[PDB]
Amino acid sequence: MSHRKFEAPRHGNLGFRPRKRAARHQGKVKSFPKDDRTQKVHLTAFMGYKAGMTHVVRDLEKPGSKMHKKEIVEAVTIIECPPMYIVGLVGYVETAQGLKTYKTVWAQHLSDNFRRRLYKNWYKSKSKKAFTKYVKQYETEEGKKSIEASLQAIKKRCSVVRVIAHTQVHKLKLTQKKAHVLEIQVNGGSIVEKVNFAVANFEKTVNVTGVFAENELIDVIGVTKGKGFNGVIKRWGVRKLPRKTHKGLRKVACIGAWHPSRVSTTVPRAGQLGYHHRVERNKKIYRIGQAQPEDGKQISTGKTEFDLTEKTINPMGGFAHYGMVKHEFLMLKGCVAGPRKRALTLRKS
Amino acid sequence: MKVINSSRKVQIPENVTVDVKGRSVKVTGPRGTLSKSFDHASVDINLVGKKELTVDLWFGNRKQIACIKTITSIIENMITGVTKGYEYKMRFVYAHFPINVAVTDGGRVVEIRNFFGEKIVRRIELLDGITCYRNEKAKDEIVLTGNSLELLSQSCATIQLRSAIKYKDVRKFLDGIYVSERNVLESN
Amino acid sequence: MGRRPARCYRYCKNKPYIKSRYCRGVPDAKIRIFDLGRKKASTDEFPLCVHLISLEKEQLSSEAIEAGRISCNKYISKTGGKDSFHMRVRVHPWHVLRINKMLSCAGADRLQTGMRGAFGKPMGTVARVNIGQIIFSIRTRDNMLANVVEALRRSSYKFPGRQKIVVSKKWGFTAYNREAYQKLKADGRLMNDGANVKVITNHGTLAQYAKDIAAAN
RNA sequence: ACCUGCCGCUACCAUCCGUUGGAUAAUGGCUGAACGCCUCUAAGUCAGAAUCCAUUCUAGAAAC
RNA sequence: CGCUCAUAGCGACGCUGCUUUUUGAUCCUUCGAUGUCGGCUCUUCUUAUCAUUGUGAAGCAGAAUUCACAAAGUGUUGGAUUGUUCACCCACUAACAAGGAACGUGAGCUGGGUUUAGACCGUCGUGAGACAGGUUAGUUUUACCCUACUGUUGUCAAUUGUU
RNA sequence: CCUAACUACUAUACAGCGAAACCACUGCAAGGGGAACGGGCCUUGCAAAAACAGCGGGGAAAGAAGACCCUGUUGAGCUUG
RNA sequence: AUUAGCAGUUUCGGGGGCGUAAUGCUCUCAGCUGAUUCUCAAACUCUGAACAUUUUUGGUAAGCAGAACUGGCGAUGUGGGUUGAACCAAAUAUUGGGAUAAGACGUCUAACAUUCACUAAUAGAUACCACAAAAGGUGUUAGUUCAUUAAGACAGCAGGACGGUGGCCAUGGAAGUCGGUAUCCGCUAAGGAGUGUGUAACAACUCACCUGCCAAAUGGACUAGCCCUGAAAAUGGAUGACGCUAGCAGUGGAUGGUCGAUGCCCAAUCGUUAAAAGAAGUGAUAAUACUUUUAAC
Repeated sequence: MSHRKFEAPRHGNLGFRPRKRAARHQGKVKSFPKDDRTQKVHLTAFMGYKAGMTHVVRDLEKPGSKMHKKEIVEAVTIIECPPMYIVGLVGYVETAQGLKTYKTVWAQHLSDNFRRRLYKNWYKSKSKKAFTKYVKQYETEEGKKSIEASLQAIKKRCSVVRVIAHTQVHKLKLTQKKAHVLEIQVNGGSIVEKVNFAVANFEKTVNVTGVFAENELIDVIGVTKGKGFNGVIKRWGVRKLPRKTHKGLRKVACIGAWHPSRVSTTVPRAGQLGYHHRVERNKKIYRIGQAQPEDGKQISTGKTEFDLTEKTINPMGGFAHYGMVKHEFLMLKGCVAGPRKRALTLRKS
Repeated sequence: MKVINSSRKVQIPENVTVDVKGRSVKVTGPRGTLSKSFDHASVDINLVGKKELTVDLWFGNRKQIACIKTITSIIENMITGVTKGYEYKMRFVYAHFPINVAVTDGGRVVEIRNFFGEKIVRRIELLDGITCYRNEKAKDEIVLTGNSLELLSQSCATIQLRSAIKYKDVRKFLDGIYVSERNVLESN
Repeated sequence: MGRRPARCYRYCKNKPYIKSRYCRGVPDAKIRIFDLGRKKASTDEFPLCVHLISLEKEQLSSEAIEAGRISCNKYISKTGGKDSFHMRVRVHPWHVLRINKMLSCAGADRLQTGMRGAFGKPMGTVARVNIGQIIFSIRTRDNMLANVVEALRRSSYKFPGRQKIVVSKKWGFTAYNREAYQKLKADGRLMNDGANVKVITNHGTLAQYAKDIAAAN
């Protein structure tokens, strides 16, 4: 047969096709914006944590668009964004099949992130106690030399670099004795600068404000709401028998036909609809939220004009169950991937 | 079946220095210099003294022969041009809807503004080395001078292409910028 | 035959049928005419003859032939006129084509459409020609050669396959070359016949003869 | 049974989000022969598709 | 013919192909049983491109239309009636182009036709009965095997370091 | 239209308890030729233990020596001038 | 079966022109006759031929159906054609070596060099065989014929391109060129009562036509190799694959050379057959229902 309809537009997209349980529990992307910026001011990525949604009335910004100064409501995804603690500098060098781990360098002041990935690990256990056997930086004076050696070499030898950062989730509402590690590739200026200043920053702690300005779009990442295995119906948006007289199923009819005389990838089937990656882009960012030292609350109201009160963005009752903002946060444009209490990640556009 | 190819000789005036490093020309005259690449077809190319370059290749075909003829011709033009600069003048045609032609003198960029109703800004960056200037002939004409004939002409053509109406009749408008006075030189 | 596509018959095969007391049910030939231009033209004025030949051995349909003749009969007029073309074609269609009809079927069959009683009924009259065998032939004046070759050329399109055009070396519709034609006039052996030449020749089919020179002279 | 009904799932029965570079085809030109002129072509080159391939996104190899 | 003007657009009589989306012809395959027709579902592919992207012709002034290249990247509708593809109307749309996949798609459905028995008519038959005639009612079984797909563990049932 | 949610129950995991039909051998594909639609032949694409739960494209799946149709000097039930 | 005109007829057929009209002549057209012309007539023939290949009937055809002769396949395989019942070589006891057949020889895959061309194509790559045609190409190669050329060519650029004359007509404008018909002569180096563009039609410009210069080849109509266009369809795909290209490993040749079957040669071993022999290496045995020799398979 012709078909004979036309439409059948591929229910779904083959650009998310493997649609399996994603690799990283956190938001993760294997891609970055390229080099045309200043230096450490442009860190590129950041890591936040979701904590629900509210709505915000503002005015439009478009002429000829139901007034450029008329009010419209919109939702927003508010997201507790604790400041991060960079700790490794890591040097990639560009080679005949992409980039590789030449060699990292790590800060001497801290090595508790290492430890944090340990209590939750091992099974025979020779080196839980506190030690190592995938090679990590200890020592005051002798290791210093090694660090120095590393630093120069990476700086000289090719290609760009990133910083092993991580979150401070202990101080977050949700308790976790492991924290989330991340790369924030550094763009702009020159390699010498880039390599150098990472070392300086180890002790220092970056802020979401450090990365983004209040009117900047986002390359948002996360891991989608883990619904679990479910059949071809709302996994691909198919159809059914609405007047209903069928002894088969909710599940679809032909799966390929006697056509290539086997069944194809390109057929919607019973699998799972949750932890997947993806990336949504161009999110306006409406307001960077301030830190709260357990005294003031005007800081999480925003303005006092038009706001016309003093309150946290947190609701009347607040969050006793869910992720409660006590920290820096972010008002985006509405909707981000991932459930209400998830480890997102952010990139600039 | 396979026939020998005659050499094609060209006299060079004493204004210029044709050097030829490994079958690849550079011709330095008053207006400046033009290089160019050859040995496409494996041809030989020699200097006798310094008033005679000659191209040849002593076996081959019609195909090869043609190529020999071409290369020589190309170099002759270059020789002419780098000593006496080439001039391709393009006149434009509209005064029913009047036309607005503009010129960035610094970067050597023509910018055509309003023709056939358009409100757009059509900016065409000229090719390497060549230039243009606005000239009062009859409240008309952009004059494009340059020493690489190949390049200047190409640039002009590009401009011509860009200044026409790509939807609906080709004779409702005859309008746009087109070439007028070409193969023109100067010694003033 | 205009019903069929003529791919069906453009290969000379099957021993050749005819009109007769045996094949009665034939249609009438498409061309029943072999007369293009001035037939009442003398042999001593149109000294050129051009010929068209089938390059390929094949059948040659009556309809096709007919079509061809009006590439040499519209084109008779635009170039020269009636006082140049004298054509006898030089092929006819004696041969017939049969058609075992199964057109009956347009939805189902009666089974008589099948190969029982297969033998087809007469439908399509056609010619058979080798490669030499000549198919058009214009006897003409020798100021008309390119304005008659293009008639032939035109005709060639309307024949299947490859078709060669030519000019002979004779006065056309004669055995005798242009070299041996002047002999006839000179030696007093030219005998006119309004179209043909008989050509006077001494011989003996009698008892004691002398009128064999004095007959036509 | 009925009304109301958070949390939770879910609706064009709601809300948000869907990029930029090269390479070309056709085709339109350039310089320019073979073919003293000529010609987009032969040598050569320019512009140029919802096209191609990258960037993006998914997955992540008995690959590091 | 297209005023005029063979090829803008068509194109006679005539001639050559391709196609397998028509139907025949054939009877190789299957009667140790490939479940026959349509509709729904769903993908895939083809291009002989209806729309759109970019181009070039036009009897292309504009408008709209027509013709053609590249190109199958994205679209390709809602309904009455019909068992029905086919058919024919109403309505939208940029457009509602033709096709293929065992006349795609029955352990995916439905059974509206076609397919048995019961039965009504009409024509035919002395009659039992017949009908590519009409009418009506008529049980659609099985995946707990291998593969293929979807997701889900786990592994070089160690490649000769753990983690 | 356009699907949604919810509960029961089965399924799904365990614990006991345990089954058949089927089964030449066997299970990756494209193309080729070949009882003309190959899993095996040929040439290419390739290839990675053991498995789970779904799904129904393939095994010209299974159930039935098709009774549709023809044949056999095979029958029967009925009809008639 | 059937085409053409010609002649000789016309008290025989018909209608015209010539005295009114005919057949009285002369015409186109009827009939008859005579000589010539077209295609010759499976069931005509004076004459008369030596599954595959060849012949051949039906059939548009069919991997359809039906015959003939030979060959195979089928009741024999092997090598070769990628693969394959039938095509090629060539037939199989079991082996050894040697040399071949068809087919190959860049690599897969045993097997090579040398030489001349041709093709530049998303190609082109061994019968059967996995299709391609009519018709096009100022693609390149190779030819063939006629024309032109130092009396100066060809292309190029430059000059000239007239008088009668506004040719007669239509018009009262169409003055070469909306357009009909004649289409001549002068003079010249040459110039159509004109090839278009243009214009009210002209004017103006250009073309045929000629000459200035430059300076050696030019022009054309065809044939025919390879290539291209023609040349569109359904999972992802086929010289078998890779791949190849400016000698190629493609095509068409040339001169050698090599690989290679269960074929052939030679040797061996076993059986079969035919012939012969007997103390069977059974030279003290005493075997013939058995063993041996020779030859062929």
